Amino acid sequence: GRAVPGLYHHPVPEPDPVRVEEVSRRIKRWAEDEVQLYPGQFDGFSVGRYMVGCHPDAPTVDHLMLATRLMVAENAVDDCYCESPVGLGGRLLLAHTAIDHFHSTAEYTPTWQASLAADAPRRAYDSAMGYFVRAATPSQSDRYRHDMARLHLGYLAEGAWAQTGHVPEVWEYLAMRQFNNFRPCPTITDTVGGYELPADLHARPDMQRVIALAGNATTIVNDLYSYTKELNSPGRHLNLPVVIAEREQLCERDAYLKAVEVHNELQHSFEAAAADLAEACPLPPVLRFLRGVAAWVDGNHDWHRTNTYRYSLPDFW
Amino acid sequence: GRAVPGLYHHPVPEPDPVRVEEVSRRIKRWAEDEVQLYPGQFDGFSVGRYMVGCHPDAPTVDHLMLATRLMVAENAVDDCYCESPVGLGGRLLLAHTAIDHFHSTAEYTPTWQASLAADAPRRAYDSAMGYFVRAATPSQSDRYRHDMARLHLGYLAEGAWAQTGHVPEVWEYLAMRQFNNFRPCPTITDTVGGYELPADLHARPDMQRVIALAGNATTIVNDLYSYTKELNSPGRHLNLPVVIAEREQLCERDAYLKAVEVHNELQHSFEAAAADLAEACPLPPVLRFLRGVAAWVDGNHDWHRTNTYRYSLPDFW
Ligand SMILES: CC(C)=CCC/C(C)=C/CSP(=O)(O)OP(=O)(O)O
Ligand SMILES: CC(C)=CCC/C(C)=C/CSP(=O)(O)OP(=O)(O)O
Ligand SMILES: [Mg+2]
Ligand SMILES: [Mg+2]
Ligand SMILES: [Mg+2]
Ligand SMILES: [Mg+2]
Repeated sequence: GRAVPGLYHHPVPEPDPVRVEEVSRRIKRWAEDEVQLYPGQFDGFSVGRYMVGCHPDAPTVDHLMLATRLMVAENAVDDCYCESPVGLGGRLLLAHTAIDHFHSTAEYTPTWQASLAADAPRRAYDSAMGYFVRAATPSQSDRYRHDMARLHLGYLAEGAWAQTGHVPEVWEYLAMRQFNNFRPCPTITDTVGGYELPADLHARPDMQRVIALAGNATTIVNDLYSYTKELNSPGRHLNLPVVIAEREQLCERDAYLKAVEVHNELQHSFEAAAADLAEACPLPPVLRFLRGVAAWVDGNHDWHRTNTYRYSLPDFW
Repeated sequence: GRAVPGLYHHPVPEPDPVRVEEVSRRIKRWAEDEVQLYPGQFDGFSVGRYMVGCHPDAPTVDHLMLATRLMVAENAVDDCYCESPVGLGGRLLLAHTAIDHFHSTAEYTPTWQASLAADAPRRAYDSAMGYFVRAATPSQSDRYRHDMARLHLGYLAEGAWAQTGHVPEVWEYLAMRQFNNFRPCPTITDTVGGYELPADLHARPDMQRVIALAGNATTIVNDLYSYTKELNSPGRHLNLPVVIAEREQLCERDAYLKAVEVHNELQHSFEAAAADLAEACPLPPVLRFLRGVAAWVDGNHDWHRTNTYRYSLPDFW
C-alpha cells in the first residue's frame, strides 16, 4: 500500500464504491455473456476501481464502461498474443482490423467479418470499439485508432527485441515505451467525460507533447511498480530499471533509483507543459481535457500503489 | 507500355515535362545534399513523373516536393530496413520517431536527436516530415502520422509472415495490404493541393471507407504490375496472385486473372463510395479531396503502366 519512495505523485480520494461495484458487475457480464473473454486473474473489482479512480468526471457508469471494456480488451490482447511470438505482427494487424475495419470485396468481407468472432481478443476489441464508436464523435474514434496503432507498433518493437534478447540503449527503450504505453487510456478522458476536445486542438504540437509526456510518465510508473513481478517473466523482460542497469552497468538498486528520478522529471515536465498550454489556450474543453489527463495519471499511480495482488516493491530503501 | 488487360483504369494526360524536370533536379539535390540518401536505382525523373502525374492540382513545385521527399523517404525505409529482419519492429519504431517525435528528459532527448542523423532512412523521414510539418496544418500532420503508423504495422505483418514462410488466407493478405499500402500518398492530396479537408470531415466513417478502398485498389495495382519482378524476390514474396494461387490451389495464370477482377471490384467500389459521399456532403474541400484521391489513383496506375524499368507483365493473355 506504500508508494515507491521518492516517486512524485498526487493523492486521490477513495473511488466511489457504489460505482466500483456497478462497473464490476457490468464488466463481468460483458466479459462472460457478450465476448466470452475466458473459460480470477480477471477481476471486475480491480478494473472497476481502476477506471472509477481514473475518470472521476464520468457522468455515468455507461461512460465509465466505454473505457473499462477497452482496457479489458487491451489486456486480453497483451495476454493472449504478446506472450515472444515470431508471428506477432500478423496476429496484431488482424486484431487491429477489429479497431480500424477492413474494406474489401463482397467475397472477402464476410470472411474477415467471421474472424472478428474467432478469438477472445478480437471479440473483445470488436465489441468494446463498437460501444465506443456509438458514443464518441468520429474524430474521437479516429484519435483512438491512431493511439491503438501506436500501441501495436510499441508491442512489436518490444517483441522484435525479445526475439534476440536484445537490450536497447536506454533512450531506445524509452522511445519504445512512448508507444507501448497507457496513452490510449487517458486520451479518451473527453469521451468518458461526455464532451469533446476538438480535433484541431488535439492536433496542436504543444498538446501532442503534453499527451506524450503524460503517457510516458505514467507508463514508467508501471515499470517501477511491476519491476519485482517482471523479474519472474520469461527471458529478461525489459523495464526502465533493467535497461539502465544493463546498459549503464549499474547495480539493480542504483538503476531503479535513477528510474524513479527519470519518472519524476517526466511527470514534472508533463505538468509544466500542461500549465503552459492551459495559459496559451484557455478554452474550456482544453482545460477540461488537461485536467482529465492529470486525473487519469494520478488514478493510474493510485491503482498501481494499491494493487498488492499484481505488484510489490523491491527492498531498495 | 501496355496496361494489364482487363484492368479497369482511366487514362491521364502526359505529365508537364517542365514540372517533371524541376522536381527531378530538386529531389536529386535534396537526396545528395540534405539527407545523403545514397553513396541509379534512384532516379529523379521516375519520381518526378510519378508525383506530377499524381498531383495535377499542385499550385507549385514546392507543393509537389512535399509529397516527393516523403515518397523517396518511404522508399528508403522499405529498401534499407524491410529487406526479412527479425529486428524489424525495433528499427521501424525508432524510424517512426522521425515522424512522431520522442518526448523525454533532458538527458535522453539529445541522444534520440542524434539518432535522427544516424542512417539514410531516418535522415530522409526527419527532413521530409520537417518540410511537411512547416507547410501543412497540425491536423494534416497528425493525419499523415496515423497513415504512417498504419503503413509500419502493415510492414510488420508482412515481415512476421515472411519469417516463417507463412502464406495467409487471401482476405488476411488483403487486410495486411490495406495497411502496407500507398495510402499515406493520396491522403496528402489536400496539403499538396494547397487546401485542407477539415479533420472532422476526414474522420467521417464514409470518408474513411472511401480512402481505404482507394488505397486498396491502387495498391493491388502494384501487385499486378510488379508480379513478374517479385517472382525473383527472396523467399516467396507475397502478392494477391501468389496468395490466391497457393491458398485456392489455382495455376498462377487463373489466380492472376482473378486478382485483376478483385482489383476492379475495389476500384468500382471506391468510385461508388466517392460518388455517394460527394452527393451526401457536397462541401467544396470534400469534393476537391475526392477528386484529388481519384487523380492520385489514376496517376499511380499510369506510373506503373509506363515504368518498364521496374515492371513487366506476365504472358497470360
Ligand atoms: C492501453 C493499455 C491498458 C495498456 C497499454 C499497454 C500497457 C501500458 C500495459 C500495462 S504495462 P505492462 O508492463 O505490460 O503490464 P504489467 O504486467 O506490468 O502490469
Ligand atoms: C507510402 C509508399 C510510397 C508506399 C507504401 C508501401 C508501398 C505501397 C510500396 C509500394 S508496393 P511494393 O510491392 O513494396 O514495391 P514494388 O517493388 O513492387 O515496386
Ligand atoms: Mg506489456
Ligand atoms: Mg510492467
Ligand atoms: Mg514493400
Ligand atoms: Mg510490389
